[PDB]
Amino acid sequence: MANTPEHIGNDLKLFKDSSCTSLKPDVKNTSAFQSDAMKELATKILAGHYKPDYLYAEYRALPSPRQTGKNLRIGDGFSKYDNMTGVYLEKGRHVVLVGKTEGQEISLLLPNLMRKPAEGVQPTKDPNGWGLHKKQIPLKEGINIIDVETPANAYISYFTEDAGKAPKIPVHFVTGKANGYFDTTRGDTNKDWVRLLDQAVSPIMDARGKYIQVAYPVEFLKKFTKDRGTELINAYDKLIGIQYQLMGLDKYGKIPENRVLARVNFNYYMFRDGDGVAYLGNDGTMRMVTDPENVLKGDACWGFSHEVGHVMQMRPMTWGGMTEVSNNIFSLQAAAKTGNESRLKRQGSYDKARKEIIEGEIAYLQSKDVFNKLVPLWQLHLYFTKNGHPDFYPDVMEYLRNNAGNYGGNDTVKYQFEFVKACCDVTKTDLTDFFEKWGFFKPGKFHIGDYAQYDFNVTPEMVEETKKWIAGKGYPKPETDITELSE
Ligand SMILES: [Cl-]
Ligand SMILES: [Zn+2]
Repeated sequence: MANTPEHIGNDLKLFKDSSCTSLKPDVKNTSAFQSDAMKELATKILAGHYKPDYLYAEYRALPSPRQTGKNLRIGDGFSKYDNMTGVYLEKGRHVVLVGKTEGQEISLLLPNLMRKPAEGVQPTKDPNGWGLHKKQIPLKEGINIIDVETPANAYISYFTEDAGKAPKIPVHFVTGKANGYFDTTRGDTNKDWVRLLDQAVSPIMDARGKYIQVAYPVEFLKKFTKDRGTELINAYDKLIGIQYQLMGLDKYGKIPENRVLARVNFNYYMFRDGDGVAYLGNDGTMRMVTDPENVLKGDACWGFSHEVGHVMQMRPMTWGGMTEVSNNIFSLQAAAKTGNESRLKRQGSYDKARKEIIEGEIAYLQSKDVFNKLVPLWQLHLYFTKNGHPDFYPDVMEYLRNNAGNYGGNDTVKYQFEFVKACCDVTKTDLTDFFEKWGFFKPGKFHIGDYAQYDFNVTPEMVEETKKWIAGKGYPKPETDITELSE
């Protein structure tokens, strides 16, 4: 009764369709079955209480994270594990039945979320590194025999260009175990959450909200979240939603379908890579990020907002020198929306930046402090928020999505002037003086040290053409000196 493609293939003929969730009406017993896997399934069905949940599901294609990023001019650090199954695969040989693919590329992901450094290895210096290791198995239409060496939650990788059009692909983990998952968009409640954790067969529970996906250990979810899984997911959704709102993605119907992943790791306190945000699986860190109130406080809120803001910061607001500047517009907004302190206020940044840049008569580009560069960007928001344009950044980011050019490396300085034009046009305000005082219009050749090093050439013509363009609009000047705004 071995689970060979020939034994399994013969058995497939006994079920009503390729889902194998029901038997042909003349199949009364299991005497004709050739495979252990399909016989065991048919025995469940014949006994009248088969639960296909999770084990069998149909998977919808998502836009690739890189397409999503390109469309919005932002990063592609969205979840590769978005199509969670709620299926856990024990060590052994598994049978996975895939429906019609129409040649679509589709694979199975088995990440090692519980990977730890070897005994006596310093976690930060792990020779295996800090990345999320996984087995990736290409799937074909039909019978897939998959050898699992270490037990794993399963995730489907199914991404295309034109996701609304691609087929739904059925996948049946015949030999799997239903770990389940928590999904607030499905209507799951705290009752569901407690039951999920109590009956979990994996050390990892998968959960998602509107925008967040989390992959955290059951032990920490029970210890700290306990009861409040809905609140936890809502809190991460609030943090991400704050960025989408500031981006104007809600206003203009452009919230991406892709989730952002926050995961456990066993190497380091907190970091972000291409897979998303990672948090150390110890009591200290897990208390901060698996408790729904703690995740919205101070350092936890800032750290998450700061990192996600690297995915969400758009290229036209993130020219050279701006990598650690434009993402913190999100951090400041998230602090304002969660009742936390202003870090610009706490650092005395308005004063530090006015002294460094305005009094120092340097170019904005030459500023040596990423909080000082953040100051005018935040003053604009605080000003326009009070003076009749509450959708300031939402409209500016939409305008730049639609109108900004396409620049890389040393050419990215052109975005500085495009950003200035966008702010004027959106608000119908002549902001020449504000930007002049903050040194946006200083000509020269500037060498700027970000992660990359930039050589910007701001010519007198570039400055004059921007100023001419603004003057030509005939907008009113603000009544007050916006550079004087402080908290
Ligand atoms: Cl920071
Ligand atoms: Zn950063």
